[PDB]
Amino acid sequence: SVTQTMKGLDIQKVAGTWYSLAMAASDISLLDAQSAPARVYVEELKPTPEGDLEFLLQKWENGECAQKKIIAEKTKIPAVFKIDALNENKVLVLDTDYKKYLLFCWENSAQSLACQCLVRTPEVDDEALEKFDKALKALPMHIRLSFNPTQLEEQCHI
Amino acid sequence: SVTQTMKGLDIQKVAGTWYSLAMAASDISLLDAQSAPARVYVEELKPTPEGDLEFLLQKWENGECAQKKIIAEKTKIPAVFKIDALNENKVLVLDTDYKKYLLFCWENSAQSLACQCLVRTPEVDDEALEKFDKALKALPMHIRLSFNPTQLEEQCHI
Repeated sequence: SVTQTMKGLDIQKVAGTWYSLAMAASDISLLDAQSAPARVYVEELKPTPEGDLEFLLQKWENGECAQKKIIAEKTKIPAVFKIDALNENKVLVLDTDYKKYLLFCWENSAQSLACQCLVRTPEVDDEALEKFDKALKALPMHIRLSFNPTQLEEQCHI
Repeated sequence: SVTQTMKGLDIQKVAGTWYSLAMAASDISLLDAQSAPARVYVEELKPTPEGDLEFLLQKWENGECAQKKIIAEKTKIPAVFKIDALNENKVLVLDTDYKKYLLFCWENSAQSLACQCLVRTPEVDDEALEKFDKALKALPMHIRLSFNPTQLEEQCHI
């Protein structure tokens, strides 16, 4: 279970452009295939005035790169959002400095977990990846992926 | 380029049973799919009297788990073997204690690299994984997988 949250998170300040630099998951099958369920690439975070968090995503499905929009609804805890879908899915914000990196996890209630290291630019931020790997020491992850700057500038990181 | 080799390697002492606990590679496509080219599971190392290193492997191909035998031929350096195939492929032994763990990499001469953490038993050896992650700090890896003890006891780690 993810216990790591961002104290004093200001959700309006995570708005805008992000790159999915690194991804990790509890199960190999969540990230292995181009089309695996957690292989989702962030384009934009769009907080609402009410304080919900909209994700603009890309996903490989039916041999191509589709736009997806997910709304994660606010809870009583600022760093935790709930995705209305068939299953009880939580989004947790682990850590961010707003200007360079943001760490988040998706988790279900069976237990499945997928986390990402987001960065503001198409660059390999070794300090952000250090914070990401420190966070995942606490988590039972079995696959980890990372992308180069060329991939980061392509649709679905091809 | 892998510069890390086992000083004073005794190849006859790596004989016998091994488990592919963890795998990492330079390119996501080498390890992502059940059938990806570097997704090969070690069963046995069989040194020859002449000092060549035979690998007994499992590989997922055509929706099933096949036996494969590879011979890596000795070179003038004890920790480096050459696989006779269409391409110039090297096997490097990075580190081993013979009794618990062995770290090795396959590399080509384009550059592609795939490494594994082998262990003698179907257990998660955190100290072996620490040595594996230390070795990979020197290498440009973009995917990392690890297996649980249940998977380690199944054909092709299903």
